[PDB]
Amino acid sequence: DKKTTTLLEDRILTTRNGHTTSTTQSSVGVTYGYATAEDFVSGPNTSGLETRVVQAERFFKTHLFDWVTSDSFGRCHLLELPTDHKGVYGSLTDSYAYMRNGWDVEVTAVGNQFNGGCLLVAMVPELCSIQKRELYQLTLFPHQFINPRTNMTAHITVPFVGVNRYDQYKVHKPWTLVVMVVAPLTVNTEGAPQIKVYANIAPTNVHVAGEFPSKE
Amino acid sequence: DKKTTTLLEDRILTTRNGHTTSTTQSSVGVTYGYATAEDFVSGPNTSGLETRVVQAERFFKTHLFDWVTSDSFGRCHLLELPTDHKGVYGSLTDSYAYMRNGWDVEVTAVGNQFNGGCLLVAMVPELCSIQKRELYQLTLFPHQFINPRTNMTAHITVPFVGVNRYDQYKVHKPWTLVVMVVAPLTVNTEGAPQIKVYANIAPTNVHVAGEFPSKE
Amino acid sequence: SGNTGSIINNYYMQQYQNSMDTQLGNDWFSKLASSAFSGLFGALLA
Amino acid sequence: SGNTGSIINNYYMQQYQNSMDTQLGNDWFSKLASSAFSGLFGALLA
Amino acid sequence: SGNTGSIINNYYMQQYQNSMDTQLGNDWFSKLASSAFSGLFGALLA
Amino acid sequence: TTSAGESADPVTTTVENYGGETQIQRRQHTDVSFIMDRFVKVTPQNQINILDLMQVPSHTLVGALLRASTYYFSDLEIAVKHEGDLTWVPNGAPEKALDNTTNPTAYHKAPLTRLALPYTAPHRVLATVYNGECRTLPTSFNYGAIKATRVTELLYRMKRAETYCPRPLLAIHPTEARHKQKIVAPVK
Amino acid sequence: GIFPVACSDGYGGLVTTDPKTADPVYGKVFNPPRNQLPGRFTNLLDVAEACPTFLRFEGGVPYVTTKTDSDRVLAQFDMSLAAKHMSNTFLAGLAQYYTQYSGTINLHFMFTGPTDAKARYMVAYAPPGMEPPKTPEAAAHCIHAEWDTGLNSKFTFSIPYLSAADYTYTASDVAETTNVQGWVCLFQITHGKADGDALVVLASAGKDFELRLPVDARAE
Repeated sequence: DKKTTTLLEDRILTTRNGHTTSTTQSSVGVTYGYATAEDFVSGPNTSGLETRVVQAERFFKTHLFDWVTSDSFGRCHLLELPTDHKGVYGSLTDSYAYMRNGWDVEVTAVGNQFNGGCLLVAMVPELCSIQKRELYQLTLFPHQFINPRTNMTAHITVPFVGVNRYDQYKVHKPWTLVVMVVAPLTVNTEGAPQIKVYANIAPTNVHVAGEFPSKE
Repeated sequence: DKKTTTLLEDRILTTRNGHTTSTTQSSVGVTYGYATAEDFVSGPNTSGLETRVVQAERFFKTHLFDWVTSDSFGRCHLLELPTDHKGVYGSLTDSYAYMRNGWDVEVTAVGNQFNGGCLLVAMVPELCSIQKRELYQLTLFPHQFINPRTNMTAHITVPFVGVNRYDQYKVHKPWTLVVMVVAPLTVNTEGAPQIKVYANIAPTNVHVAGEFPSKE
Repeated sequence: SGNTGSIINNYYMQQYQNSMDTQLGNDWFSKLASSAFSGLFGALLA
Repeated sequence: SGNTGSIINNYYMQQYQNSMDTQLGNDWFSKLASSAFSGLFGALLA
Repeated sequence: SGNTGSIINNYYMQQYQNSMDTQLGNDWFSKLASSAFSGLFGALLA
Repeated sequence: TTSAGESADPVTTTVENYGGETQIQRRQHTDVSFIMDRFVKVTPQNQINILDLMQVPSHTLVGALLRASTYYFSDLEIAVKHEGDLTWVPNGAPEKALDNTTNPTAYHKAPLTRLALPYTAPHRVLATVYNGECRTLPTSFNYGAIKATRVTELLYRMKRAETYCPRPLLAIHPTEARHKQKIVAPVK
Repeated sequence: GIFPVACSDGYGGLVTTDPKTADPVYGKVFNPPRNQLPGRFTNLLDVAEACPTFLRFEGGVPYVTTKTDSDRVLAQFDMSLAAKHMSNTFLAGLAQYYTQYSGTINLHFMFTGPTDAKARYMVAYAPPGMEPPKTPEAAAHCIHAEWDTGLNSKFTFSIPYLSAADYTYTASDVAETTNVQGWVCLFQITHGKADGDALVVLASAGKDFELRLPVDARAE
């Protein structure tokens, strides 16, 4: 871990997105995928009419799946982004025709340090499905592992990507969060019996353009 | 703990009182209650006849109680101070009419790191009895917690207090050491079956005045 | 000091109005509250 | 200010006599009346 | 002097408030107490 | 922020942790000397009344806050409605002294008598609790005593109060989720 | 108009110890001169320090006499200004008008036997909390002084103020069975032909003796 008994030291990381914070005492750092900053947000396709909506840049949550001893190598859970959102970010998709944002992603798999096994968490662009042999190369994508003896949290941050500078999220999902079982979960005598996997995600640098009419 | 595997780092503290020492590898620091030094030891009530007796400033020991799984929140053990002492400090109480001293207190509750639950240890002035609702505010007094996942030792240091500058210990006890169960002891499969609680206490800045006749 | 609010001097000497304090030879809770940790214990992101 | 007319200082401190105002971080009708047009809009003869 | 404690001047002249003392042409017990022997009369050891 | 909870070191986080801004506070009303400096009524004995602040009922503002301290010091003012003349004697006086009027005696003047009295105990401070008999406080913990033909009302007021070593201060234990009461409000 | 004032309730009644003065009615009186009159005293404690007065022992006498027993106690009494032994002293006469005191009280012992009578005495102060010593051997462990007879007939000893509180009461409460301030114990170590000789005892205020809080407590 490179730090120092229980989950600790410079392994304590607090992330803040808007008026929401998340702290973990077993951080293994943050993986920045493909870039450490967004490319230009004001290009010719929006004619200077885009605006940033800071109120949407905050954490929202979802359950992913329950990791059990019967899952074997290659078992995956895929979550396309953006996903259903019932807060401010979600209302933006019904109010503007074009949008772009990156993602700050935290995935946790809380069991205890007596469990064994390993999960690979990755952010993959343009992914609807993947073949079994391709899973052996999932590390080509921005990723981090969750290995119970070391950590319970994975954190990946990625920018907006796409053939277009702004997107129409109702018809295209640029990113897919994938969690894959690398080595099966072991419980032994003292480990947690199963591990529920959850995601805490925040949209970043949210820009919108093209206001829609109301339904009224 | 703010330190670094097993009980360690700047969590190793050695306390010396006279020719007696006590070392713990899971210190959480020392709580100084109400002051970091004594107030004046030579006032008009002893007419310059008081003296310090350094030979009494050393650790003495007592068992407090055995913490078991059936104890519930609010279960307390009270120890009025001074208590019976069969060494030098105790003989001073039979030789001089007036005395004053503070206390350096160490309480240990040794189980293992697989036990759960929590004890609150506090030094409370002028305490004969306390009501159940008042226990929710025991933290108003100099205190420290003992939480098995973190530590086995609590250490509190307090000065002499009282309406009078010197006391008559045969009729008044200014301090009471209280240990209270905050969350019940859990044993699970690997914890110690019960935890015996012990106190290691040293009188500090011992002054006496008014020599008594002998019984002869 | 206290709940007193006259601007003019007391007609009686201090020696009569109150008992007089003496000294031999300090707000503990104010120091304790001021000493409180108000930071963040590990690394901060964003 | 108001309907008060004593020349001598109040015996009680201001802190007791009235509530104390605070500030964060202006007579609109006086400005509005002062801004009134009082001229003549066209040409004047004789 | 005495059991009196007003800070403000008496409204009446001294000539009226009290009788006036006169002089012709001294605390004996204070001198006597101050003169008391407080030592030790012979040799002191240890 | 996270911290080692076993230590008694205070931790005071602020809203800045998630982007807020801490405001200015004005705490004059919780200043000890100010809050204790007001009269509180006690039920009097007919003639002889020992001046003892522990007579202030524990649920009153003054009585509860006094009991939230272990040791205290203060001078005192009393306001008394009485018949006849009122005599006060200091701490340590024989009870018979209350019949001798050279001790401070206030002649009856309608509607009541108000007096400023100094602290007179032989101790550097007094205490609200004392672990001697392990209820009863030593006899020397008092501000003297008063006597009149009949005392019908007695109010105490602590002056220049000082408090040391805080003790529990309890609100009402409610039966429902919130203790609700009728608050003053413009009528119907 | 005129100056408005609030005549305040609770103020203005006559108080027997008030700190103000009455209005005068008969002025311009000049007194006969009295400067330099002898014997003035301005503080009662100056008199109490400078003029020791006699203690009172069994039989109504100001002295104890040499004993010829195995019993070496000449006198043992409560260190109290309300003690019978101190009851005829100026110190006790003054103390009854105050509720508290602090400081030193001095005892003086004057031998009056003939030139061929010799003796050695011991005074000890026994603090409260244990019964007072019955023998010089047990009393040796207390603060104490021993002295013998010779050219100088008087010995003076300071009883120290030792207490939990800064002041003690001058009066003694009906509930206090044993004296709260301890005891004064006077012993005869031995004597050489001093049978029947008298040791006269007096008391005076010490340098830091102090009385405070005037009180008028007598009914007669």
